[PDB]
Amino acid sequence: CGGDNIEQKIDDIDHEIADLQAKRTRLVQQHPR
Amino acid sequence: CGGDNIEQKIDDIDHEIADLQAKRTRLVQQHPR
Repeated sequence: CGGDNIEQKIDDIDHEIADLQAKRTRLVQQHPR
Repeated sequence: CGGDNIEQKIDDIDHEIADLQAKRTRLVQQHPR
């Protein structure tokens, strides 16, 4: 009773998991040292 | 300037970047195939 209904919910997260990781890097570029 | 004022802001994100990644994996465990 769950083909990919879950795979869809995660795909959403995957978009959020990356958004954050991108915010950390950019901030690092501001202070690499 | 700032020293680590940025490093602190990111550390916060790092906690959020992981929170999401954890939600995706756990969900995967629910549907590995």
